[PDB]
Amino acid sequence: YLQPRTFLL
Amino acid sequence: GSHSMRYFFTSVSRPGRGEPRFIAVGYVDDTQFVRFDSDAASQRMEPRAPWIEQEGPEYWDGETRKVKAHSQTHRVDLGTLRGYYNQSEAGSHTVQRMYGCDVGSDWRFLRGYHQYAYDGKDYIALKEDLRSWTAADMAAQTTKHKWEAAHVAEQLRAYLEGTCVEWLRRYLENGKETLQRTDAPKTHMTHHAVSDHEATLRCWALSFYPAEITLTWQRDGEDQTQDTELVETRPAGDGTFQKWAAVVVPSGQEQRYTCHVQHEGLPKPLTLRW
Amino acid sequence: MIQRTPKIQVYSRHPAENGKSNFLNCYVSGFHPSDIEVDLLKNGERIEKVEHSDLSFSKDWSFYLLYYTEFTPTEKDEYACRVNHVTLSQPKIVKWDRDM
Repeated sequence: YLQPRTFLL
Repeated sequence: GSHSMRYFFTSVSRPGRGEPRFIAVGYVDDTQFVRFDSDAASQRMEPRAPWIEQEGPEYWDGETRKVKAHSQTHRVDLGTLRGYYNQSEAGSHTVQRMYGCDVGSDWRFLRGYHQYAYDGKDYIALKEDLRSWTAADMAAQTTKHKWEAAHVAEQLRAYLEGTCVEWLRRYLENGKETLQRTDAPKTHMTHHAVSDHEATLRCWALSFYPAEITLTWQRDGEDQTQDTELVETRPAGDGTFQKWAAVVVPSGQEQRYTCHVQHEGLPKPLTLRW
Repeated sequence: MIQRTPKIQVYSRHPAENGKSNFLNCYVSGFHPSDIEVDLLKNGERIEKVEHSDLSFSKDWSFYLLYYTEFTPTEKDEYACRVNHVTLSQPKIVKWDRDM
């Protein structure tokens, strides 16, 4: 189950 | 034993030949269960293990939505990193991301991971405390600064300690026949003359799961660490693993040597003789 | 930029027995970057129907892939894995040995 939020470098 | 869920993401810039490649794979322990490939027809998260195929359409729809959002983030990240390192748009670059969680034999949180590499080198890593960031250069310090300002570590921690562990438990239960199985090594020994004054003894471990194993040769009960050829544990391609260890035995000394096999599936370690 | 040379192992899924169906594997590991060319060879000629695993990587960020094909070993047929990568001056050919 993937992380529901992503964060830009 | 202990267990893990891990996701592995590879993003490769292809300056001439179109959009960046994005590959995602998910593992429980040593078993792949999902993939996404930006270049494939489906544009879906796809099953790669029988036990996950039974997850319904809400699961697959949600994993597809999230893997595409991941893909888009990585597409921007390749541009950001180029900027940070003042690199031209000429070269191909690689961004890799890995995240996931370890549980102990009790299936309770042991450790979390969330970390990146750029062109094969550590870029930024969430430290074991899951509160702070390891950045080795000014590029990564820039990422670190933005992520400390937006409280990213707190959001990652809640996933790594909560969601990740909950879903790993669900997978271990739903995939019990695959994931909670122990396949003890099938062992054999071969003998092969190399000259008239020496021979190779090769100790084999085949068809084992999980991959973790210790295969060692002793001479008169002394570990032969420095004098053993040991191949890297390798996939058979049926979900099991293989390994061998070999020693060069001078004439008449075969009986001095013992092969020792340790694996989760061996109630007792094996000692094998020629 | 970082460039790491592939380790190569060529081996069968099952212990080889002449005239018994099996899988020929070429496992490539420890390489960077991920661009790599792998062929399975039968008596020096490229096998057409070769599959591979989905690209993954180890703790140290090095890539690994399994290339595989159905085969039935015989006494005389020779198999090999041929690998090219930016780290290699020439294609590397690793011969299959049924006891390695």
